[PDB]
Amino acid sequence: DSDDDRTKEERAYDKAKRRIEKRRLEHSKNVNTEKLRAPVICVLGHVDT
Amino acid sequence: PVARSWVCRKTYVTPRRPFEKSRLDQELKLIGEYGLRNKREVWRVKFTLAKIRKAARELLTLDEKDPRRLFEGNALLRRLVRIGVLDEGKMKLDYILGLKIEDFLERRLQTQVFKLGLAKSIHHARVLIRQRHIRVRKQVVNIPSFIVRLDSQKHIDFSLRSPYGGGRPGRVKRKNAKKGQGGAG
Amino acid sequence: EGDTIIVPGVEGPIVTQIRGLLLPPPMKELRVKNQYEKHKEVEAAQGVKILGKDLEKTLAGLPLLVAYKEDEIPVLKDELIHELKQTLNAIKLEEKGVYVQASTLGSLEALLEFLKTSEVPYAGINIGPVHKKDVMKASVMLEHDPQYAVILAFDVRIERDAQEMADSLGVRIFSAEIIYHLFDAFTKYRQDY
Amino acid sequence: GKCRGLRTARKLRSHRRDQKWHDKQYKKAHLGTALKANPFGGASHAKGIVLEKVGVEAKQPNSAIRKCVRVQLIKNGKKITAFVPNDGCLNFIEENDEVLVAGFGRKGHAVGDIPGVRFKVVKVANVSLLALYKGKKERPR
Amino acid sequence: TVTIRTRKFMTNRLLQRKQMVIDVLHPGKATVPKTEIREKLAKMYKTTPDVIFVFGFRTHFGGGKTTGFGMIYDSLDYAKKNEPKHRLARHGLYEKKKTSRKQRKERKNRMKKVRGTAKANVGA
Amino acid sequence: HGSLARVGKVRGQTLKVAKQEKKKKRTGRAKRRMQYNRRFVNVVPTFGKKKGPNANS
RNA sequence: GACGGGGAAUCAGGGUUCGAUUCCGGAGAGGGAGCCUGAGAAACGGCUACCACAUCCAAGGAAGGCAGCAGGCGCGCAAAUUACCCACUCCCGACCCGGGGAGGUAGUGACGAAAAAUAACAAUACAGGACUCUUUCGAGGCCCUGUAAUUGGAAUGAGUCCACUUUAAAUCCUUUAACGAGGAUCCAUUGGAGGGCAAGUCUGGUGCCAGCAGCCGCGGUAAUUCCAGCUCCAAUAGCGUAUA
Ligand SMILES: [Mg+2]
Repeated sequence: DSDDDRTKEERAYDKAKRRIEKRRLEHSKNVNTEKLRAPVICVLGHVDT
Repeated sequence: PVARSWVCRKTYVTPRRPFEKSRLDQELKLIGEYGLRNKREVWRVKFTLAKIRKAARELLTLDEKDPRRLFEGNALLRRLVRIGVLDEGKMKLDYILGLKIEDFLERRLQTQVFKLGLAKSIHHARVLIRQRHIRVRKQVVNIPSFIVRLDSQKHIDFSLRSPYGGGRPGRVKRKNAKKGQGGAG
Repeated sequence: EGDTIIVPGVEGPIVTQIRGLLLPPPMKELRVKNQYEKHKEVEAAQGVKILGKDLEKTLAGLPLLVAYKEDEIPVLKDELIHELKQTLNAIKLEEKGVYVQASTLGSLEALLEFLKTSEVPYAGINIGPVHKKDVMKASVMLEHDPQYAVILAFDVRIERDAQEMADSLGVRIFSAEIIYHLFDAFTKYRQDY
Repeated sequence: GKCRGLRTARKLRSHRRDQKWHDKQYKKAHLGTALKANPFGGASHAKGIVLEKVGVEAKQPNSAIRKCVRVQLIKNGKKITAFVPNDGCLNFIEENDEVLVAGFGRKGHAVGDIPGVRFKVVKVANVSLLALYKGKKERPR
Repeated sequence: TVTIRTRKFMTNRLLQRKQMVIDVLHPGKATVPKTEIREKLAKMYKTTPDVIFVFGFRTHFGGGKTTGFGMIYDSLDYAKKNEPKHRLARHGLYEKKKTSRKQRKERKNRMKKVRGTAKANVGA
Repeated sequence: HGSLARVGKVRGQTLKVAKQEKKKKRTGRAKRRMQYNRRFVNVVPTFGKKKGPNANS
């Protein structure tokens, strides 16, 4: 038959990469719009301020 | 101060001449005749035969009518009778040194499987042992370098789990049966 | 703690394993000496410290990834290498010059930018205390144009044996915790030379 | 043996000690001056970084130049000259870069047509020259 | 089928239990669980099935024999007096504390760090 | 010619021929079987001197 | 470049080298010095001052010695988990019941040691060995030996993965399910091919250049030694190199 590539190690990581992509995208699907994280405060200024 | 073994030894020796014609021809003849894998096996058989010959020579150089000479000599003769490389006619200490690598090589389990008629070739005997088909005194053996004793020769038969001697058929039989069921509908 | 992490560095990405989560007290900051706590799990929006075993080289300001799977072969980080190939503002030009040393990455970046605007190449970018090896590489650079045969150490203390092997043969170390005082000492030595 | 007497063993032992001392290999292996003059300090391998790449010719019968490299050792700062082993490997080695240098195989002596040099480079920048030769691994940069 | 031949039987009046070695002969089957061999020792040695404790089962090469230990006490509470507690935890007659060693060691050191009544309250 | 201090001229001027696909070689125990067969089984008696296993003259 | 011994490697007979290292005895806890308690200590996970080094501080003072178990830096050619348990072997205490980084368990682990997969069988394909005959043509091939990418069913193992077993809790071994191969791609490397020393006067490129070579030596526009393809030789999950 002819379904995958000529080797096996080349196609071994593709299933893992697409599983990582789908589990990332699902992690962007069910999100919470209430009780969020904390913002980041960024303090800037000049010398001797 | 951990409690371990820390006891090991090397069972084979390497000759000082790596490239000679007659030596390589002799080990190649032995390996191809008796179906062995590499020269480490015949090197280890040479090593244990040299150890037995050295022990017999050390007993022969000690004087006659001494209890240690008789004890270790009769122990060595009873042991080598139990292996089967000697008979009761040649039950003598000086007859130990007239042995050969051939006599130690006939007592291999692979040679006995090929010789009795379980297998068709010596390599087929080796791969038949490797797939767990040969048992002796109700215990399966998966290794070809098994030394059978003289009393253990008549117990050689096929296993109760191998399909060759009666049991569950293997992977290709059930797959071909399922293929026949699929073809028949 | 039971995970495999990847952090980018000087020689591409370096894969390591996490060891401890050192957290400062909430009343205090990260710049405290020898007073932290150990945790198994850390919650989001927190400033934590990661401990590793063999990383030694890390370009900060870059993402990291955590894999729950078995990462048996580095092919999974092709997108990280692709991200590293773009936005390289701090190009690590490795030439033959002054062996410079600093305690932090930002101090090292500021010092190499000062050498860049001072039009002097730099050789070594080691981070940490000054040892015998850095002074020895300065002694190597004491041949083949010995002008750049000094060790620039900022906000760090040197070892005593390094000082002894330094002044046994004449290697100058301008160790100063004040960066503009270090600049003035360096340009004074340059003018004297 | 010459002095063969039943109560003569100290004379034989002392004479054997003196004649064993008056040797070459035993005198080299049991005096500290050889190891003090040894650049490696009695070790198989040593590290170092590259000063420059130079070139030296062969002896009278063989006509070629052999491209060694000048590396000083890290243990004690001895400046030695090490021969870059195989063909085209001078591109892989760079100035001011760490190398791993071992001997060439004659217990600290020159081998064949190369003059005076007795060391060879095995690894550069903690990657082997064999991997850079056979196309099995690429050097970092 | 599977059949049992006990080996190396002895009694122990010093500790009110019976030592023997049980070899399990199961041609064609897998390794027997300890509960079912406890029921076999119950129906063989005419005692209650909750007093017998079995352990140490080791299979042989080829899968025809499995030898191991097994103990029969005269009564249940006589077994509860003289036995390791982890075997009773295996057989569900005992419960143990689930506290790790580092937490206990840290609590002991923090109790050592203070004196008085506050020792019993600093460690929760 | 170009220069003499250039390195790897022969390696940099070698006509790069890729390897061709061949059947895999038997290894382990069967290679000893084939060597024993080809050296001691199908040999013909020969006079004079014995040629080598690669004497393609 | 000395802790000592029981011992290790090689070894005809004699010897040579090593022994920091699990058992025995001795010495020290940065290095000298002094001491309380106690049966037993000049104890350092006890104390007191010196110097080397070093921590915190409101600057008045206060607190220490991983050549213990993990871990980090330096030094380097060179050496691992900032894990689980007192279940096993014993030890201390008022003692069946508490404690033990003494230990045991697993992880890392090509220092090293033992066993052992990467194939076997059957039929036409094509070269011959055994048997008288056809001097030479060719035939029983009923008895074979081999191998060329012809084919066929029979096999089991790595691995995935219910259970059972082990164990203080696990992991691994063994048992056992359901799946798991014909270019069985589920594809074996490391060196070498002038002599020593087993194995091409094969084919192309450079032309005392690049380089090979432990030693003789090979390279000068026909290289049995350089650089590449094919074939072949050596040992085989192992092989090459540098040092004592
Ligand atoms: Mg300011």
